[PDB]
Amino acid sequence: STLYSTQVKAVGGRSGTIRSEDGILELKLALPKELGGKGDATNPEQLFAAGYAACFGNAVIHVTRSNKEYKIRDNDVEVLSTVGIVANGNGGFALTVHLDVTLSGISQADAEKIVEQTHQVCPYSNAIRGNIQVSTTVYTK
Amino acid sequence: MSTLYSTQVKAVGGRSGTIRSEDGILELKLALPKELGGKGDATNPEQLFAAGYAACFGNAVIHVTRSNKEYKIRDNDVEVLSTVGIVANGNGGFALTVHLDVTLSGISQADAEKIVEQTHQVCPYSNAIRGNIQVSTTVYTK
Ligand SMILES: O=c1[nH]sc2cc(F)ccc12
Ligand SMILES: O=c1[nH]sc2cc(F)ccc12
Repeated sequence: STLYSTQVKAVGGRSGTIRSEDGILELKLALPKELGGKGDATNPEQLFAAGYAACFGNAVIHVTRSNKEYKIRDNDVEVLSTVGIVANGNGGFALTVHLDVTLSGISQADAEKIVEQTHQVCPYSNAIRGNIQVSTTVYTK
Repeated sequence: MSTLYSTQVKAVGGRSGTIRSEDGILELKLALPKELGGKGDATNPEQLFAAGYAACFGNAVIHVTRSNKEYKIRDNDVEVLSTVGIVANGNGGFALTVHLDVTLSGISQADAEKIVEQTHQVCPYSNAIRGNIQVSTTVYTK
C-alpha cells in the first residue's frame, strides 16, 4: 500500500513552471546555457539529481544504522550526484548518473560495503536498474 | 553520443537535510512529510522526482507535437500532472509509483493519445524507469 503520494503540475516544458499541489515546491525552469538558454532557473536533470542524491543519502543512513556497528549522525553522509542527458541513438534521450558518496567516520571497506547494500535498497536505484548503469565512487573523509 | 548537458547536486543528511546544485541555482531544504513522521516543512525526493518528470515529459510532448508538423501550439498548451508515491515492496523495502495526467489544449483526442504514446519513447525519465516502474498515463484535451 501507498505510504505517501504527491502531485506536481508542470506547465510548458523546460521553459515553464512546476508547482506541487500543496504549494511547497514552486519553481520556474529554464534551458541551461549549454543548450542556448539563459540558465537562470533549474531544470529536470537538476531536480532528478537532487531527488536521487537525497534519497540515496537517506538510505545510506538507514543501512549504516541497523548494520549497528557505527554511531553516525545525518550530516555524516554527503551524496554528490552528476546527472547528464544524452541522445540514445533511437530518436530519444537517456540520463547518465554518477554518485560520489562521502561518509564521515567509518573505514573505507565498511563504507564501500554500506554503499553496495544501499544500491539494492534505494527506490531510485531500483527504478533505473537495467536502463541506466549508475557508477559510484565511495569516499570516507 | 556525447553528453549534451551535465549538472551536479550535493545532498547532505538524507530526507531531513539539504540539497544544493554546484551552480547555486537550485538550493533547498528537505523534510519528511507528516505521513512519514515529519512536519512537511519542505520538499522531498518524491516531489522533486515528480516535478522533474512532469516538466521533462511536457517538454517532450511539445517537441513531438511540433515534429509531427500538424498543430500550431505554444508551450503553455501542454500540462503534465504527475502523481508519485512510495510503496512497500518485498521485505520492508520501498518502491516508487508514477501516474501521469497529460492535458493538451487545442488538439483532437486521438491525436493527443498518439502524441503521448510517442513521447514515452523520447522522454529520458520514461526511458530511465521502463520495466521497473509501470507508469500509467491518462490523456485529456481541453
Ligand atoms: O529513501 C529511503 N530509503 S529507506 C526509506 C524509508 C522511508 F520510510 C522513506 C524513504 C526511505
Ligand atoms: O525532454 C526532452 N525531450 S526532447 C528534448 C531535447 C533536449 F535537448 C532536452 C530534453 C528533451
